[PDB]
Amino acid sequence: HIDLSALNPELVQAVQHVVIGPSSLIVHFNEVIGRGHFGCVYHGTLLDKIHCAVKSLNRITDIGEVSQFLTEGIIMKDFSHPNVLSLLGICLRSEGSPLVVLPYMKHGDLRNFIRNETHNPTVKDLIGFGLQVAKGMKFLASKKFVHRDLAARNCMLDEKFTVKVADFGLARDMYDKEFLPVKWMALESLQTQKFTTKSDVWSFGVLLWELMTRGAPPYPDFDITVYLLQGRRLLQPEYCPDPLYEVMLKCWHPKAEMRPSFSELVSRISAIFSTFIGEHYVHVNATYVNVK
Ligand SMILES: Cn1cc(-c2ccc3ncc(Cc4ccc5ncccc5c4)n3n2)cn1
Ligand SMILES: [Cl-]
Repeated sequence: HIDLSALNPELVQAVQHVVIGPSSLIVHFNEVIGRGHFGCVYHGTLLDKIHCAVKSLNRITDIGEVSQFLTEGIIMKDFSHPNVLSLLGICLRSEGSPLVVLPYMKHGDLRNFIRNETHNPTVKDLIGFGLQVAKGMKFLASKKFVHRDLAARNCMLDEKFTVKVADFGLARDMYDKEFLPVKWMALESLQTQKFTTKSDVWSFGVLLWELMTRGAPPYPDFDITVYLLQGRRLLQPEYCPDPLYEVMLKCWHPKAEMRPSFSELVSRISAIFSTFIGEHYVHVNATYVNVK
């Protein structure tokens, strides 16, 4: 129960491009499509008929938090890019938690998509997914935004097989109940708890490994820092081309400043991608099946 009459009119006029009126939105509360600690995600219907994903944000319980929440909406909507999950808007209710309106992702998270045995990806498709992720991250890094939780489970896939870097802003949550994401963290971040775009480049190398293994868990077989400092990295996936594994190794350079930028990753990966024609099918590794 948020006292909405208290909201500042001048601020209301400023948040207008992010505000979705309650009469324009239908939330199917009986249809759970996502679950996180900060709220459930439901099938939604937005008018002027558009399919959407609606998150009920449990953190916002008072009018004093609404102004800041609406500003997080402005910042998040300005992160508009073909390869980044784009906020459609926010729905402020007089009864119940505020609603975060996101585009519906037909194929869900990228990790479950690649893991699904009814899908037949080629080396080109998987590299294409990595390239799209690199493109969304190039945009985010250009805005000085540090993801800190880049992984295949945190990227989404739409009806056109377009990858959207997600899990940020108002949509930030732990959507994988099995889970901090140490196996995706750079050596310096595990040690100093500090994150940068260079540490997102390390996570991206791990995401490339997830793509090539079709969603295998990284490091299957517990202190990751000590494991890495023995002089170890993830093995080359069976279907991973040599130049892409060389790119992975560059992403995991011990010196953060020596890691490629996301601009260099888009460039290098676009070249590798271009050499493929979609004739090499990527299969699941027998030693990775059911490992969780
Ligand atoms: C295993 N797993 C991962 C997620 C995930 C990851 C990142 C992210 N950023 C915003 C959202 C919420 C969302 C957005 C669109 C959806 N479309 C269709 C279906 C669910 C949707 C959920 N997520 N969800 C959910 N389950
Ligand atoms: Cl191919």
